[PDB]
Amino acid sequence: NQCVNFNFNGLKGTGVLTSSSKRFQSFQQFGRDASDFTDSVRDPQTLEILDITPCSFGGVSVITPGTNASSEVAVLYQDVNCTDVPTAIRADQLTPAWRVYSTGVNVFQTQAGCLIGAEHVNASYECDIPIGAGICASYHTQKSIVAYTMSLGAENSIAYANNSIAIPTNFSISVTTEVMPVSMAKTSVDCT
Amino acid sequence: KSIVAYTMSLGAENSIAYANNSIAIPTNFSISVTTEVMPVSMAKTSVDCTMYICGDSQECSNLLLQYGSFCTQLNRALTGVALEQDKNTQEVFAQVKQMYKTPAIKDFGGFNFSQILPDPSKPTKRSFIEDLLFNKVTFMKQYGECLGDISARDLICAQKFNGLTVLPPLLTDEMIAAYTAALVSGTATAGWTFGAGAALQIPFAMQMAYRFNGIGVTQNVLYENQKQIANQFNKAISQIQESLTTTSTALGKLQDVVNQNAQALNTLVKQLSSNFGAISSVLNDILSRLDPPEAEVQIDRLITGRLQSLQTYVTQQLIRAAEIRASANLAATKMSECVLGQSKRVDFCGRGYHLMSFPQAAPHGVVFLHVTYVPSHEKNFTTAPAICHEGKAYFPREGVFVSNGTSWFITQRNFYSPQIITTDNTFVAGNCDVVIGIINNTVY
Amino acid sequence: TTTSTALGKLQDVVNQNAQALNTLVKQLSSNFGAISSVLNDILSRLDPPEAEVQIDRLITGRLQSLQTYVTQQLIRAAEIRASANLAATKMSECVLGQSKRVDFCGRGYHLMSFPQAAPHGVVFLHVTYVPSHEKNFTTAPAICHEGKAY
Amino acid sequence: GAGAALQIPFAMQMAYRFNGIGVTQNVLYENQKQIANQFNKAISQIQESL
Amino acid sequence: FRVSPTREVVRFPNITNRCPFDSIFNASRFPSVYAWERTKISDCVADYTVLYNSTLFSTFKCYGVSPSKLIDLCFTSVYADTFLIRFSEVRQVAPGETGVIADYNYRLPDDFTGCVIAWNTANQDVGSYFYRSHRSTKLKPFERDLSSD
Ligand SMILES: *[C@@H]1O[C@H](CO)[C@@H](O[C@@H]2O[C@H](CO)[C@@H](O)[C@H](O)[C@H]2NC(C)=O)[C@H](O)[C@H]1NC(C)=O
Ligand SMILES: *[C@@H]1O[C@H](CO)[C@@H](O[C@@H]2O[C@H](CO)[C@@H](O)[C@H](O)[C@H]2NC(C)=O)[C@H](O)[C@H]1NC(C)=O
Ligand SMILES: *[C@@H]1O[C@H](CO)[C@@H](O[C@@H]2O[C@H](CO)[C@@H](O)[C@H](O)[C@H]2NC(C)=O)[C@H](O)[C@H]1NC(C)=O
Ligand SMILES: *[C@@H]1O[C@H](CO)[C@@H](O[C@@H]2O[C@H](CO)[C@@H](O)[C@H](O)[C@H]2NC(C)=O)[C@H](O)[C@H]1NC(C)=O
Ligand SMILES: *[C@@H]1O[C@H](CO)[C@@H](O[C@@H]2O[C@H](CO)[C@@H](O)[C@H](O)[C@H]2NC(C)=O)[C@H](O)[C@H]1NC(C)=O
Ligand SMILES: *[C@@H]1O[C@H](CO)[C@@H](O[C@@H]2O[C@H](CO)[C@@H](O)[C@H](O)[C@H]2NC(C)=O)[C@H](O)[C@H]1NC(C)=O
Ligand SMILES: *[C@@H]1O[C@H](CO)[C@@H](O[C@@H]2O[C@H](CO)[C@@H](O)[C@H](O)[C@H]2NC(C)=O)[C@H](O)[C@H]1NC(C)=O
Ligand SMILES: *[C@@H]1O[C@H](CO)[C@@H](O)[C@H](O)[C@H]1NC(C)=O
Ligand SMILES: *[C@@H]1O[C@H](CO)[C@@H](O)[C@H](O)[C@H]1NC(C)=O
Ligand SMILES: *[C@@H]1O[C@H](CO)[C@@H](O)[C@H](O)[C@H]1NC(C)=O
Ligand SMILES: *[C@@H]1O[C@H](CO)[C@@H](O)[C@H](O)[C@H]1NC(C)=O
Ligand SMILES: *[C@@H]1O[C@H](CO)[C@@H](O)[C@H](O)[C@H]1NC(C)=O
Ligand SMILES: *[C@@H]1O[C@H](CO)[C@@H](O)[C@H](O)[C@H]1NC(C)=O
Ligand SMILES: *[C@@H]1O[C@H](CO)[C@@H](O)[C@H](O)[C@H]1NC(C)=O
Repeated sequence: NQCVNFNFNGLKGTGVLTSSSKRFQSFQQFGRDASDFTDSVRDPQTLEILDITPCSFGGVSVITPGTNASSEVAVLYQDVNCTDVPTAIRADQLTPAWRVYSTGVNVFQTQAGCLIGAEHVNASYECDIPIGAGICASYHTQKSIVAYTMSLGAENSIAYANNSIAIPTNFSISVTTEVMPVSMAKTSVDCT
Repeated sequence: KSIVAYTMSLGAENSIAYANNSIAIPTNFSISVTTEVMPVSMAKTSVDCTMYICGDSQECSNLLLQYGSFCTQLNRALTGVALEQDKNTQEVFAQVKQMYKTPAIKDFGGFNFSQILPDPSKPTKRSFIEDLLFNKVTFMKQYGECLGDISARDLICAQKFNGLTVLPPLLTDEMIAAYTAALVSGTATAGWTFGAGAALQIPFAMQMAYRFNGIGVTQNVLYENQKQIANQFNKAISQIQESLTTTSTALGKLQDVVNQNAQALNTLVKQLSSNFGAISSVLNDILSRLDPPEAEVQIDRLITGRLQSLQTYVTQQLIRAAEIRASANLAATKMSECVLGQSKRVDFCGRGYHLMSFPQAAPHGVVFLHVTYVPSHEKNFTTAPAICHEGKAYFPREGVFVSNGTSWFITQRNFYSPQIITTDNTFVAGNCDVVIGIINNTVY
Repeated sequence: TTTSTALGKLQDVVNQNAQALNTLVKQLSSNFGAISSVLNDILSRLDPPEAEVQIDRLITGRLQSLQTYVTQQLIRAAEIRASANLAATKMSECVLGQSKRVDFCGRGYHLMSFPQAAPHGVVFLHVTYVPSHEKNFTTAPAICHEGKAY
Repeated sequence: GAGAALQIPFAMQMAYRFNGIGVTQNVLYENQKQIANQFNKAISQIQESL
Repeated sequence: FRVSPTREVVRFPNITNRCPFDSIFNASRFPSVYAWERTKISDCVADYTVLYNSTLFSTFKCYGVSPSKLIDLCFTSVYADTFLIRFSEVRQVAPGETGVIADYNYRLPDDFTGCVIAWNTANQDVGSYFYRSHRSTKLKPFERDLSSD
């Protein structure tokens, strides 16, 4: 359960766990993977097979409102469940500053992963910082990170009848802009 | 059976009977509904450099520090692609910002809209056609499931044990279904007015009369044949949801996009089994048998070449994203022009004379249902360019002069309906002698 | 004058034209598997038969950086050309005439457009007709007077 | 292009095409000979330009 | 950037008896180069430190593996070849060489993995020894002629 460099006649530094009922022909120690990798090493004097897993697995993301506004952040751990974060990122071997982003009260579970550092808000707003799966975050009011759910638009209803029509009685003239790029810079390169 | 070779056939052979006083005018029509599948977005991928190259190796990680501009460059190149996929969906589906409520009654003057609108009884919030479309196209695996299953080594776990991952889209399928339902309800209860301002209601028979008037057919034809037109539309909405149950090749483009999103990450995983001129493709074998001054030389040969594989993957992803963006732009133009209005461009919204269109949500794409007008039964007639009565030529205002053999009438071009030639139907321009092919008749 | 974000696309084009030449300059300080990234340090301490195999390791890799820059430049020009084609079509159809295409020249019913010059781009001013104040009415599809429908 | 082919004597078709651009169809029937000569001349002097 | 290993785990088999080095390096006599002998080595614990205060090697060159890494390695198919040549012919015992030894008496394969050890043994071998001077063709790697007249 720790990041360890192992030496079963070969050097590699990973996390070692207990393997399941793996098939071994009583002749091999590691075997071979599809990407020419050696996985699930065998203890050389016993028959017990172990597990080789990278102890830095998956990607993490950091949500910030800008350094000139604040210095607090939120961490999104993709494709893991909440209350499995400290096992996934090996929180016992990290600094105490890193340990406060592995648990607590501001824990929210989305379809993009567990998000820690923002308390959930039941209101709906427009998207400020997109996170994924319909979840956006912002910096709202003393301020904090809100991590709400996005709103598609205003709700309306049309009164339909089989003898009814709406006809405008006035109008207005509107002028709007549209910006389109045309050309870019002309660069030249001398090889020598 | 055997393998045969032959010359391909271009098409059916046909010939048109041309005469200088002859015209063909249809006497009947039909309503046809056709599909069109356009891709919108692809999968968003992210790559970790050190995890792919020399994950869990401090020696190569220290050696992978002269480089790093390349890795941040390719990371920002891949990040630019992933931001465009959400913009494509936003530009295609989020055209209007008024979530119109689904009407309680799905019948509008005999036209049945039940199959393209959500029903409150079913638990899912999408139409029957969308439910059929979502099953024609075939990841989010977690740690613990990957470790718990090594007896079956799937490709997704091998990708995630390197630095390759797939990010979820911003908009879920429920939001896309809500957007399509709002668009369908708006185009069913207000027609075309909500695309250029506030929605104005119309009883959908007068709207269909206006749409018939838009293609050159007078509006009394629809009011005379409303029951037959509604029956044809209901029959054409049917026998296309049963074509999505038996036939399993209509969604080929989205399946091709999905299959090309895969098997490029798989080749990136399998490209790690290459020496690139080194003694081994495994870093542990090099590090366990060579001293560091000699091991650095062999590690650099793997680094230069794993970087090459990553660069090749990024370049191909950019090239694919360009054509995905082009398809998304075409889909957005089609949604703005075929759904929010009536188009006069030939073969832009289906084949025939365009009446209206409906969008349906598909995985990584959109499906349009184009409703068109097709003339069916033509007949031979004798025509004349002009009629002169008292030394003055008369020309039709809208339509052509036809003769059934004895008398002369004036009818519209796209539907046979003869009327009496009066002075309201014609206008006077000149004399008899300046028109080639003029005939003698009387104007009431 | 107050809003400073309406021209973000041209500024993005300018910022992407930059910072790609800057990364090409900063990539010169890379060893590419050699003893040094400076050619003078290699040439001042090694004999030519040895130093050739170290100069080659820099040449292969500086060529790689140049090839990568050329490829990204071609890919960016591919979409700049499409944007320019759309701008030319909009100039031909929204300025020199009146278009019936929905939402091609602004939102609403198009009246006319005016072009304005911008750095590395063009700005269109679309004039449109917007109906504002609707009212309820009772309608009928047709009226018949003496047994004949109107 | 939108169904089965329907024949037309190509003078009424040209009159319809003239009506499509905002010119009344009697102009075509008044100047048919001049228009046909102009079209034949324009079909000429473009093959010799090739 | 947040996690790093801190301690090392090593697991090795149960072999415990030392490997016979004085039986090979300090044998009573050595064969001629044209009649070289091969000996198998198995179930050993190979530590080269025990020869430090008794031997002196003029040549120690290893191929496919680096020295000072043999302490932490486990081998499977260990074989030993012993013969006796002149002092100037040691340079011919290498992959891809030429000479009277490299093609007519003893030839190494191109993909050779192992080490070559030599040391001078004057005042120990006094007898007459033989070698192949010429042949109709060249020997294949790890092959022996073993014939006369
Ligand atoms: C349509 O709206 C315009 C304003 O947009 C109305 O014009 C105003 O008319 C009032 C008197 O009714 C004047 O006091 C205002 O000065 C006018 N405003 C402007 C900007 O000219 C116009 O009357 C409305 N039309 C109808 C038919 O209601
Ligand atoms: C209109 O009349 C033309 C002839 O004036 C018809 O064309 C003929 O069709 C028959 C079908 O059996 C062929 O055998 C002839 O060879 C055709 N004649 C020519 C000159 O091509 C045409 O079918 C008629 N159209 C309709 C709709 O009845
Ligand atoms: C166009 O053709 C259709 C199909 O043949 C005609 O509809 C038929 O009308 C008859 C009476 O004339 C009914 O008995 C049939 O049941 C109808 N068929 C169907 C499938 O509904 C239609 O009348 C024709 N239209 C015109 C204007 O002539
Ligand atoms: C629109 O079509 C649907 C689908 O055919 C009709 O719904 C069916 O109606 C029949 C007759 O009442 C029922 O037996 C089926 O169970 C219904 N199916 C579903 C899926 O709801 C619907 O009635 C039609 N709408 C009309 C005629 O207004
Ligand atoms: C036309 O009439 C409809 C139906 O009465 C109006 O819609 C109503 O609007 C009021 C506004 O306070 C709502 O409280 C009702 O619930 C609506 N009724 C329905 C059935 O939706 C509509 O506002 C009228 N339009 C105009 C322009 O006056
Ligand atoms: C080289 O070192 C070895 C290891 O210490 C010596 O071998 C030991 O010698 C002592 C006497 O000095 C004996 O009592 C031990 O039994 C020997 N041990 C073993 C394991 O053999 C050896 O004598 C040294 N050789 C020289 C020439 O000094
Ligand atoms: C192995 O033995 C064969 C004979 O069994 C040798 O072949 C002889 O090669 C010489 C080369 O000059 C020829 O003169 C002989 O005629 C060959 N003999 C036969 C019977 O063909 C062969 O050279 C030997 N050595 C190797 C390395 O293959
Ligand atoms: C994560 O939690 C869900 C329920 O929310 C469960 O179905 C799933 O198996 C869990 N995944 C694990 C433990 O890897
Ligand atoms: C917020 O929504 C959740 C989920 O429906 C609900 O349990 C909770 O009571 C809500 N809180 C407030 C303050 O409305
Ligand atoms: C043509 O139509 C008129 C008016 O209905 C009719 O009297 C006449 O018999 C028709 N002629 C033929 C040949 O059908
Ligand atoms: C049509 O062609 C016939 C010969 O086929 C000719 O007699 C007649 O004058 C022509 N009519 C017109 C209007 O060109
Ligand atoms: C039409 O009527 C005029 C005037 O009576 C006559 O000169 C001419 O010949 C007639 N044309 C035909 C085709 O009958
Ligand atoms: C031999 O292997 C066994 C395996 O159970 C182990 O317990 C024991 O310690 C080993 N003996 C030695 C001397 O290493
Ligand atoms: C090795 O052999 C020599 C003679 O070559 C002999 O004197 C000596 O005792 C042997 N043993 C050792 C341990 O040196």
